[PDB]
Amino acid sequence: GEIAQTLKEQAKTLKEIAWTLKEIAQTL
Amino acid sequence: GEIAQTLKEQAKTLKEIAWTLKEIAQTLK
Amino acid sequence: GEIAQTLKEQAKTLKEIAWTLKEIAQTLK
Amino acid sequence: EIAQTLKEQAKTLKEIAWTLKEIAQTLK
Amino acid sequence: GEIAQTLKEQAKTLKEIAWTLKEIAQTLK
Repeated sequence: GEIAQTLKEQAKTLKEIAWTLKEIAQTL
Repeated sequence: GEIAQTLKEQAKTLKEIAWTLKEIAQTLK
Repeated sequence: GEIAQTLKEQAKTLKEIAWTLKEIAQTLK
Repeated sequence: EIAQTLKEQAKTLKEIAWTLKEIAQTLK
Repeated sequence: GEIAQTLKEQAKTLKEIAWTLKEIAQTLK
């Protein structure tokens, strides 16, 4: 349902954010 | 309702955060 | 109540994070 | 529980916000 | 259950995000 799906989308986006930040940290 | 809408707002803000971070990463690659 | 308020606080903090990141991105563009 | 997970999330988000402010400050 | 677990996963990811940001801040201070 809508709530479950929103939470899953949030989790997915958070993983992307975490990965991009790791890439940024790596270069510094 | 209020809970559903808060969660949707959170999801939207997270997408913006993800996009801005991609822009930042792009310039540093 | 407590759950609703926590979620609202989370949403607010996410917006702050998004704004600060936009500031960071702006200087690097 | 759920309440506790949400509280932990809120706390972590505050730390994230603070660290980002520190980062932004040095670049300002 | 599924909701509880999603929230726990989110919390874990947020901890990773917090740590990486601390590393970034450390190099810039």
